[PDB]
Amino acid sequence: RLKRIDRMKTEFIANISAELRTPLTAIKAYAETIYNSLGELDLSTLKEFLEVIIDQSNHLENLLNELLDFSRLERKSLQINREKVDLCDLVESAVNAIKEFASSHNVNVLFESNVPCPVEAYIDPTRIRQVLLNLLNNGVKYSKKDAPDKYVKVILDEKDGGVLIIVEDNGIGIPDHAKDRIFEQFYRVDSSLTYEVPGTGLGLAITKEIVELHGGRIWVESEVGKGSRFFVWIPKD
Amino acid sequence: RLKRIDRMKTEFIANISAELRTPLTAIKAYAETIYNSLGELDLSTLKEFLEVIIDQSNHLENLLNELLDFSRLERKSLQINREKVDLCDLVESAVNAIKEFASSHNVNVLFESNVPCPVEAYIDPTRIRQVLLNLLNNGVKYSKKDAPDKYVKVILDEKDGGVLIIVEDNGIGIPDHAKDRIFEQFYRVDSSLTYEVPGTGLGLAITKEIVELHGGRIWVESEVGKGSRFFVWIPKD
Amino acid sequence: SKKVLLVDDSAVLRKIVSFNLKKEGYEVIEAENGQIALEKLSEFTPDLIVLAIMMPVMDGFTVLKKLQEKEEWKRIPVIVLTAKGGEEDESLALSLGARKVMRKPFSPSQFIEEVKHLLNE
Amino acid sequence: SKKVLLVDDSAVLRKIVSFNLKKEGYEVIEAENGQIALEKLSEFTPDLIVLAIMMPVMDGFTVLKKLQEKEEWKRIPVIVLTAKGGEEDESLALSLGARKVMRKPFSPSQFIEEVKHLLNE
Ligand SMILES: Nc1ncnc2c1ncn2[C@@H]1O[C@H](COP(=O)(O)OP(=O)(O)O)[C@@H](O)[C@H]1O
Ligand SMILES: Nc1ncnc2c1ncn2[C@@H]1O[C@H](COP(=O)(O)OP(=O)(O)O)[C@@H](O)[C@H]1O
Repeated sequence: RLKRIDRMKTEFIANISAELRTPLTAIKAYAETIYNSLGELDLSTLKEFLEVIIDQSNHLENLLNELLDFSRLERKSLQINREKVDLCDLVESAVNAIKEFASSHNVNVLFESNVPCPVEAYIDPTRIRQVLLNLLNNGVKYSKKDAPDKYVKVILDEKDGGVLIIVEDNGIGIPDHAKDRIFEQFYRVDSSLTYEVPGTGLGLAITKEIVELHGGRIWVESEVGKGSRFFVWIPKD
Repeated sequence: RLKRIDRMKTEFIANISAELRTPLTAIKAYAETIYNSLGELDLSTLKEFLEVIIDQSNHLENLLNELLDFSRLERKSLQINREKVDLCDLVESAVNAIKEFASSHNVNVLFESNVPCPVEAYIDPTRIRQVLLNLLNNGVKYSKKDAPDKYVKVILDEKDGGVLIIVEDNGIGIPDHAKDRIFEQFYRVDSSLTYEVPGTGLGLAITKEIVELHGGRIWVESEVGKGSRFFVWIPKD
Repeated sequence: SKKVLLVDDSAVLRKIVSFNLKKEGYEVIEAENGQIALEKLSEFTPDLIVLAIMMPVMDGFTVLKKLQEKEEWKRIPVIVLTAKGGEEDESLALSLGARKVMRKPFSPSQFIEEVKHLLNE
Repeated sequence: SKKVLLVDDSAVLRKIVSFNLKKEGYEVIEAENGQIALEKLSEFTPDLIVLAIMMPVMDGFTVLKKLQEKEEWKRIPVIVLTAKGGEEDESLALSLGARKVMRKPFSPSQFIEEVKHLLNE
C-alpha cells in the first residue's frame, strides 16, 4: 500500500515537539518567575501569572487529547453516542470556546443560521463540538497575516435530509494540489504562509473520521489568497 | 520494504499522550490548588508546590527533547562534536542527575571503574551523557516491582581499543525474542511487568544512533527475572 | 472526620490530592499500589476510596474486582481518578463497581465537589 | 536605563520576559513581528534586541540579515530566544550576527544573567 510516508511520520514527531514546547515554555517561565519573585510580586500579578500557567496547561491538554483521539480512531475504539441536540446552542458554545484564541489573532468569529432555531439533530454533542472547534481553530490559525477584516463564520443550514454546517474564512486559502490531501493524517501544507503555524496534521483527519462515523461527509472549497469553506453534512436522524 | 508498522506508530502516538499526561496532571493540579488556596498555604508549602510545577515542567521538557532528537537523527541533522572528556566525571555527573528519579523507585545507583581514573576519551560529552541517562533511566523504569535490593550500576572499562561502558541492573530482564528488537524505533516489550511503565520506545533507538555516530556499538545481555547488562563500546580516538 | 483511602503510585499526585482533601477536614490514608490498599482495609474502613488504574503490583481494575468479592469492602464508594481516557476504560471501571470515573488532568475543585457528593449522598 | 527591544509573536511570552527585564530597571519596547521590530528602530536605538525566530510577516533569520545591512542597526547586540533547538539553527543565527542563541523552554534567571553580560561585557 502507498501510505503515510516515513518522511511524514518524521515531520509529525518534530511538529509534536514544536507545538508542545510553546505552552511549556510559558509554564516554566511563569512558574520560575513566581518562585524567584515572591517578594517583588503583587497579589494581582501573582494571580495573573498563575492563570497563565493554568490556561497554558489547558492548551497543552487539548493538544494531548488530539493525539489520544487520533490513536483511538486509528484503533476504532472511539465510538459515538448520539442525542437530540440543538445545533444552534452547540455552535454558539463552540464560538464562545474559541473567542480568546481568535482575539489573540485579531480574527472576528461570526455565526449565521439560514434556518430558524432550534435546529435539532441526533448527534454526539461532544464529538460534533470537537469537529466545530477543529474547523474554527483552523480558521484562526490559517487566517491572513496582516489584514483588518479577518473572520471565521459558522453557517448553519438544513439540506438533503440532514444538517449542513459551513465554516467559512477569508484566510490564506489552500492550493489546488493540497485540497485533495488536507484530510490525510499528518498532512500539512508547507509554504511560506504556514511555516510559523503550529500543528500536527491530525485535526482534519480526526474531523473526517468523526463526521464519517456519524454517516456524514466533509469537503472543502478554497481559493489561494481569498479563503476557504469547509462543508460538513450530517444526516438529521 | 518491511518497516515500522502502522500498528506500532499508532501505539507510539497513544504512548506520547500517556507519558506527557502525567507531568501535565501535576502541573495543572498544583497550579489550580495554589490559585484557589492562597489563604490556606504556608510559605514553605507554596514554595514546595511551585518547585513541583517547575520540576514537572523539566520532565515534560526532557520528554519533548527525546521526540526532537529522534526527528533530528532520522534527518541526519544531529552533529556530534568531540572533545577530551574524563568519563569518570561524566558518569558521576549522569549518576547524580538520575538520583531523585531512582529514589522515587527505591533503586540504588552505583558506579565502579575497572581502571584507574581519569579515563580520557574523544567523545561528544552531551551526547554520551544522554546515552548514559537513557540507560540509567531504563534501569530505574524496568526495575523489579517489589524488592529490597534494586540497583543500576555503571561499570567503566577500557577494551579493544576503546572505552567499554556496562549498565547493569537486577530488574525485570528481557525475554529472548524481545532482545533482537529493543533497539528498534517504537519497540517496547508489552507484558504484565511493563503495562504501567511510561515510554515511547525511542530511547534505545536514539541511544543506538548516537553510539553509531561515534563509531561505536551497543548490545545487550539479559535474563528474564534477573536483570540486564547494556554494553556500549566507543573508540577511544 | 471522614476517612479517605487514597491509592495512587505517584507521590506527587498523592500529595496534591491529600492537600485538597485535608482542606475539607478529611483524614487521609495513602497507599502506593493496589495490594497495599487492600492490606490497609484490615486496619480501617474508609468512607471513600480514590483509586488510580495504572499501578505496579496490583492495578486498579483488579482492586475494584477484589473490592466486590468481600462484603465488608463492597459497599465503600470509589472514585477512579485516572489518565485512562477511553470510554471503554470508564465503562469497565463502572461495571467493576466504581461510583465515578474522573479523568487526569483534573480540576482539584471539581474533584472535591464530587468527593463531597459521594460522602454526603 | 538600558532599553531592550523585545521581538516575539507571543504576547504571553513577551509579558514574562518584559516582567523580568523591568525587574532589573530596563525599559522595554515590544514588537509582534520582525517587520514591526525594524520599523521601531526608526524611533530609537536599543541597547539590546531579544529576538524570536518563528514569527509571521518577517522571521528572525530575515531580521538578523536586515540588521547587518545598515551600519546603525548592525552593532546592536542580539540574543535569539527560540524554540529552534537544532545546532544548524543556532549556527545559522550566529553566522547572521546574533551574539547568543538561548533555547526555549528557558530559565528566566539564566536569561537575565546573559542579558546583563551583553549589556555590560
Ligand atoms: N481554514 C483553512 N485555511 C487554510 N488552510 C487550512 C485551513 N484549515 C486547514 N488548512 C490546511 O490543512 C492542513 C491540515 O489541517 P489540520 O489537519 O487541521 O492540521 P494542522 O492544523 O495541525 O496542520 C493545515 O496544515 C493547513 O495547511
Ligand atoms: N534495563 C532494562 N530492563 C528491562 N527492559 C528494558 C531495559 N531497558 C530497556 N528495556 C525494554 O526495552 C524497551 C525499549 O526501551 P526504550 O527504547 O528505552 O523505550 P521505552 O523505555 O520508552 O519503552 C522498553 O520498553 C523495555 O521493554
